[PDB]
Amino acid sequence: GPVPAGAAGAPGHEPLLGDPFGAVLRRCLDGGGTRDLAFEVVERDDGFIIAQDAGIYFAPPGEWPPTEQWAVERARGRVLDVGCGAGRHGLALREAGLDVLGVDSSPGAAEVARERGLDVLEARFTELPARLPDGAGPFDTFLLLGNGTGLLGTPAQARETLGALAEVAAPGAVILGDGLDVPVPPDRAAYERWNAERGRPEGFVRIRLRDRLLVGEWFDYAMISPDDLGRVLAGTRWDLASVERAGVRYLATLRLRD
Amino acid sequence: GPVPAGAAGAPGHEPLLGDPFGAVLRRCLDGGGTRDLAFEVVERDDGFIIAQDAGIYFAPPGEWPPTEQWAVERARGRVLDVGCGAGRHGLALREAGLDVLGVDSSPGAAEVARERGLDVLEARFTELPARLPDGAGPFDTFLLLGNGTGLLGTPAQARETLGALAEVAAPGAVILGDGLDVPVPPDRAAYERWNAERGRPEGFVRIRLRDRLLVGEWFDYAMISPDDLGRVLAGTRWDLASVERAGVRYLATLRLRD
Ligand SMILES: Nc1ncnc2c1ncn2[C@@H]1O[C@H](CSCC[C@H](N)C(=O)O)[C@@H](O)[C@H]1O
Ligand SMILES: Nc1ncnc2c1ncn2[C@@H]1O[C@H](CSCC[C@H](N)C(=O)O)[C@@H](O)[C@H]1O
Repeated sequence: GPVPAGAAGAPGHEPLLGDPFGAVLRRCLDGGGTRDLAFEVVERDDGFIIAQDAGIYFAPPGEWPPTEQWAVERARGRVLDVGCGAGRHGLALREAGLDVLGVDSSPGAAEVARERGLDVLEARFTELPARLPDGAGPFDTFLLLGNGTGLLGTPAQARETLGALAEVAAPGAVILGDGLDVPVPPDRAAYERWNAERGRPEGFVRIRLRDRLLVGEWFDYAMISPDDLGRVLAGTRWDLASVERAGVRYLATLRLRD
Repeated sequence: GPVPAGAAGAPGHEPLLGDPFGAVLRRCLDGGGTRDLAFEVVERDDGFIIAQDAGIYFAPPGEWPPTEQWAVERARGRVLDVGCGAGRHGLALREAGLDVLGVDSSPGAAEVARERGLDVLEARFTELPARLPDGAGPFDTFLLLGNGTGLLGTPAQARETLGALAEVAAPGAVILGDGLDVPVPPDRAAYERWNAERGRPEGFVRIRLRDRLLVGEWFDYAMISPDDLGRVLAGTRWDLASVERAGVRYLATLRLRD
């Protein structure tokens, strides 16, 4: 049989909860915001490890997938960049002269985006109505980009997030949310059996970031199909208005119900 | 106070001991052996996480630090590439027409180097005398490159490794071993206190690789100064013949004693 590895860490010498994504983005920006400077490390709750280059968070508009390019060029009115990261999307809108605000729960991400020139509210999405300063919003356009629909989480979390966005939305507001329409890879079969034992929806993973001795919170993450997204929206304040594909990716337009 | 994060994994859904480095190198080679394809993730025994791009293991000679370039161009006779990885150094020697053998304990690394065209013995360094096939060696030149001296480990491990290399060495053989002469960064103070409590030498870390659900063995790793290396060699079959610096890096030439 296969031998489990056993965890790192001991009392006084172990990873601590904090803001590893902010640290990665800060290191990336400090080197010029290009590739081969800093790396995001994601750990799943079974310990599955995968990394990627953090330069993606600083990529200019011409390098974005078409679904993100479409969303940014259509943005109008008061824009909220939901989960802005290093601000690549909202920064493009600010350069174009629009009224843009980012929101992100990572203090370090917020600091990086602000340094690049984007106003950022530090808040969890579900804290938006409580944290939004008077005079900001209501918003005409919400950006949920960078597999943004995957950040919606489980149906319960998605409904609370969408409810929070509607609370700060202007009449007729839209969410421009992109996603991936891909089947679950076959090697995920064992992880999916674990999901079923725990009552968790098919296709979700529970993941966290790690960097140096810092660890982020567990959060739920998925690739949500356009049909899955339609089901999530039933009963919410939001109508699925259209779905636009670019190969594997899609851009969904959600409209606020009157 | 700061809150410890708590480990990932549960019975039946947790990381397993295996060959994560081989998996990373295989993914890198399968994409063309360039950057932005696959990433090495290193975890220290306190849980400290750092990643880097695995493309470095496929870099051509013109991209190597000068200390590695010097070593490879001086290699003569029967060469052993000690800890060959994806084989970048031995491959250059094989292309130049030399008799070269790699040795690596990662089966996947060995497979990658072999596919690129380098003969590789799968063995731990300390297993070289037992595993070396008759007719291979004795070796005139040993390459210990890519902060190779850092792989020597603690003094006890270093002495056993050097003893194993001498066992398969030709008369007058040399080890060409590179290293880093840098002070310990100040943020390592807490980790160094942990070393002292455990009787472990100043400047060492205990680290392992992680990739997907695989975890490598714990191994000891250090940046060994030229003076540290001289102390390690006292009593061994090896004399420190010369030290050549290129900025922060050095190339040490060790000569087999008669
Ligand atoms: N529940 C939540 N509330 C607020 N921010 C969140 C969040 N979940 C994730 N985030 C933030 O959303 C970002 C996701 S990374 C994507 C960033 C950006 N949309 C881009 O495409 O470049 C991270 O910066 C993370 O801190
Ligand atoms: N004790 C040991 N015995 C055999 N191989 C070892 C070893 N410790 C580390 N290695 C191998 O040595 C390699 C270190 S990475 C460096 C590879 C190569 N020298 C280069 O510079 O590109 C890894 O492939 C690892 O599997």
